[PDB]
Amino acid sequence: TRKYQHVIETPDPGKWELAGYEESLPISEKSNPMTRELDKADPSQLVQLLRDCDAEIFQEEDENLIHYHRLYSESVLKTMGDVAKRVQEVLKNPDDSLVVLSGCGTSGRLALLLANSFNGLLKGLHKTPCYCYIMSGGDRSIVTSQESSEDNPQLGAQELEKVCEGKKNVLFIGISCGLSAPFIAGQLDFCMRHLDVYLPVLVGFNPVSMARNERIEGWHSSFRQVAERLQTLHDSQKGFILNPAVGPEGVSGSSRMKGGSATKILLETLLLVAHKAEVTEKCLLEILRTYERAHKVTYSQSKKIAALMKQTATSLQKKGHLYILGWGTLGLVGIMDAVECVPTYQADWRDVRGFITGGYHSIENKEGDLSSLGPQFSISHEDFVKNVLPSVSETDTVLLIFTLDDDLNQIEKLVALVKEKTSNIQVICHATAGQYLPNSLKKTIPSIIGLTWPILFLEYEGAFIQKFQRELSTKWILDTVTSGAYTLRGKIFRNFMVDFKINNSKLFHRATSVLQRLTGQSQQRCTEVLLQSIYGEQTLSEQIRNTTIAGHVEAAASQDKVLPVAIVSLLRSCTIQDSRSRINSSLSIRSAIESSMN
Amino acid sequence: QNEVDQILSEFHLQEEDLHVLMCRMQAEMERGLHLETNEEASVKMLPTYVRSTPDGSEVGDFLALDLGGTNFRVMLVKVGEDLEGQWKVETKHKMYSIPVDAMTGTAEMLFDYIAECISDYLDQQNMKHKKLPLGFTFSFPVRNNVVGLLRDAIKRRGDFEMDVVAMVNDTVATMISCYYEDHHCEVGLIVGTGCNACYMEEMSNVELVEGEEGRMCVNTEWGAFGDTGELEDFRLEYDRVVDEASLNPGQQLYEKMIGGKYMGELVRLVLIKMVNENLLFGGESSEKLKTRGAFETQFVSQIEADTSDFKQTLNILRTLGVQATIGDCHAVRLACESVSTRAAIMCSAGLAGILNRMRQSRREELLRITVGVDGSVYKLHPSFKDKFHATVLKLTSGCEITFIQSEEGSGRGAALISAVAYKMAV
Ligand SMILES: O=C(CO)[C@@H](O)[C@H](O)[C@H](O)COP(=O)(O)O
Ligand code: NA
Repeated sequence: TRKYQHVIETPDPGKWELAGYEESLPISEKSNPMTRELDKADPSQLVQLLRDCDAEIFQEEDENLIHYHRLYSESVLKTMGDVAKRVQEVLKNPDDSLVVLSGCGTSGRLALLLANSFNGLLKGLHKTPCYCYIMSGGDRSIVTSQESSEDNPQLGAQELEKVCEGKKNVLFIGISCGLSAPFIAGQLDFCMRHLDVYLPVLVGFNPVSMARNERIEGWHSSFRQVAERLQTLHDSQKGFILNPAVGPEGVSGSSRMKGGSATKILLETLLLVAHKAEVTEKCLLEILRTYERAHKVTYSQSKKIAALMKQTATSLQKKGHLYILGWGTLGLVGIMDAVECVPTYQADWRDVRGFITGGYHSIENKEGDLSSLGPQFSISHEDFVKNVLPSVSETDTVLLIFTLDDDLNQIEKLVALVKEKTSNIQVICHATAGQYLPNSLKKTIPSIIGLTWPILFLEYEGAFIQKFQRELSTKWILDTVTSGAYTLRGKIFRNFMVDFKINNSKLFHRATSVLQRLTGQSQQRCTEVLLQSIYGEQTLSEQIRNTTIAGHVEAAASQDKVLPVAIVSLLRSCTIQDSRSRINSSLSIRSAIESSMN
Repeated sequence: QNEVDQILSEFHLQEEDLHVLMCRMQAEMERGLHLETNEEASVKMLPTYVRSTPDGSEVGDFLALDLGGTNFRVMLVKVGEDLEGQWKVETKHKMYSIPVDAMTGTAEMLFDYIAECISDYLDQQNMKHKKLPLGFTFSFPVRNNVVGLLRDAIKRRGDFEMDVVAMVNDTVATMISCYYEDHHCEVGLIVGTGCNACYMEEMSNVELVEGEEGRMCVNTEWGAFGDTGELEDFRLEYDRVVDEASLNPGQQLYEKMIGGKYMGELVRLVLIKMVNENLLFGGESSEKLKTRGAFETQFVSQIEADTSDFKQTLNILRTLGVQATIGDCHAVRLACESVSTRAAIMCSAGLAGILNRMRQSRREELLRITVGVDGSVYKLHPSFKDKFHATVLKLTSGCEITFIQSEEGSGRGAALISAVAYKMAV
């Protein structure tokens, strides 16, 4: 915190900044050394750990040590300024120009969030929309996790072409935490083959030399090769790579946390500067400081966050559910944390659900209403009252996220309905200094996570920075609450996931990586025992031994305890069937590994 | 004789007691300024739009709004330097005609048109997002509220933003008004029916405003001082009876001791106390005097300004339905004297705590600062002002304080600000 002026104390570096620390894995896949024993931490300790991981986002680099480029680096800040100047040219010509944000999973949902946010920013100035979003799914992935739709470079390039039809100037921002998603890779490739109208921008948090160098099946290049192509265009100002190192996740792989948070911080700050200059280093630091302010305010309520975590944990224990009701854009942020509970922690979609005021009309998704697609797609407050409410019990936990500028009346009446069914009501309330919570809600609510935001004298843009602060704050809380609850449930071995359904190529390679670090055997043998567990057969044939990874995923998608079985079978020498029976006889998946560990 | 001296001695406070009072005030100020504990603090220390920031804003910058019949006047006040670099204030305005539909229509469409006129003139002067201090003056035809309705109107549009603290109060308006004439004025104070204070705090000290450079007027709302129990060893039994009998049991404790609202009520309770002890009126009072609110605050002011023959004193007590003796009138005056004196010294301690804070925060061994003042009990009440002035000067050692009253005959709030600003411009 010596170079620039900061308003939050970040942890000192930083074993992950050394090249010798887990060199096999890229930064985004490495294990965070601060959380080496996260599996055995009480609620308040979990809050502290994750609050420190999120603090690593705002760390600045030491130039003399020659390590990774951080958020506060000359090159990173300069890149943000260059892309911002490109965004301006798009905004100068709203007729034929278009800014496109694209990503997979969380990155995709964030792309939607920021697209609508800056569309509403332009709408406030009576301007025409210039932002579009593209996500793997597509819009069906706003409510459900479709991890399998990530490995298709062709379908990515096509959808990008379909959107920018008729546009003369396109600024594309592909998001991969990450640098692994073939979907984004294909889009960047398509952009570089049409540089007359497309300007490619890659957003990630791994060095270009750490991207996946494995040939994308059914395609010509790897991610690293496509990235290195963009890097040559980068030096010539033809394209741009925005990849500041942010550090490993609290639980490794979960890019929905630091990766998601940094992506939101990075792009919003970048785009805000564009609309403001409609570019100095002074500008960026003013905006980034507000995000640091957002971090401090959020974790000043660590006591309250810890309570909400344990409350959700007790609910999950009693076979209960967490229902997140959000007002405005905070409702969408509520959904983003609910949708990632299914793939990350192997949870039923009924376990954690999110709702928004009001419905898809507020989400502003391009495919309109999706409520007809099934029960889980009913995601408004009206849908919650109609369907969900008359079935919740005492073991359920209902969370409410709103501001002090929302309809405090309809919120007050809603508490009365929920109290009729359950006592576990938690409230995340935002407020601008200095408006105060009425005694009505204050005496009706048990414990409330209240957040007060300082006045912003930042011209027209101040109001949106306020919204971004509230959105990011809510995310961090929901990130910590959901992840912390399932941590208390025993879904984490140390600081990485062991049991997860291999739904894409990245998860397959991750499963291989987990095998490599628990055992001492090579990648050759790790891929073997993994395949042995997927197909069940002890001796792999030839029709499956020459089958592509995409085929293995389609076969492992319907298998449970895939990786845990493969781990035990390699850890102690035994048949896959013996490894499978040893797990069923153990009290937990974690215990089956620890017993086989020695 | 000594019995009435023992009853009225509960209001007495020594110089040492005034010291803890002002130090406990300073603690509540610091607690309210911090973002962490602002929620539970009794003194909110609310930030305003009145600021001297490097973004161009200066103290005295104001947007005055005045509705009258079907006419709406927006006034832009901007202060700064000229070519010579000397102090200068400018004034601009524009008239508007309220539609007949908007006048008869609900309050929503009224403020919708109001916000429309504001947006239109701010764009014309290119200061739509400068966040200027706001003030309203109403005068409709004869056949949280105002700021809330205007906020909702701006929200319905959505082309700019306003905060709940945008509108200044009468206390802040006093500071600005006196600042226009004496630029050393950085403290506003009103001691009328209610009591409030505002002062220029360093931006770095205000955690409720994301800024580190410049100064900003902080609306203390210090009337709620003691709401968290830090004033319980200063409040007498009469104060507690007054509190519980009010419309807000437990709120605005400090204001109920130094404010003029319950000044007459405190004197009345003391009078009844003496009557029950056979020290006044023969031991019996009229049914009127035993009713809450019968002893008006203006009575207290008049008795304290009456001759030795008790002409006005006897006249008032006659109306209350009691034939008082000369000894009775003497006892009543001492009771009025006792209550008003406590109000003066405690209000002095509060202001001294602010002044001492500014002195300590500005690293000056001699703080040259003017205090703008207003209010019925400061202006009209005789002995109050002198006792007030003497007590601050006694407690503000290290400061050279100048006091100036608001310009009489111009009104309050925006009307006061607009009038003084126009006078300095011409
Ligand atoms: O949220 C998660 C994992 O918690 C995934 O849905 C990511 O959104 C996806 O992996 C994005 O891919 P990358 O950004 O890592 O390339
Ligand atoms: Na400040």
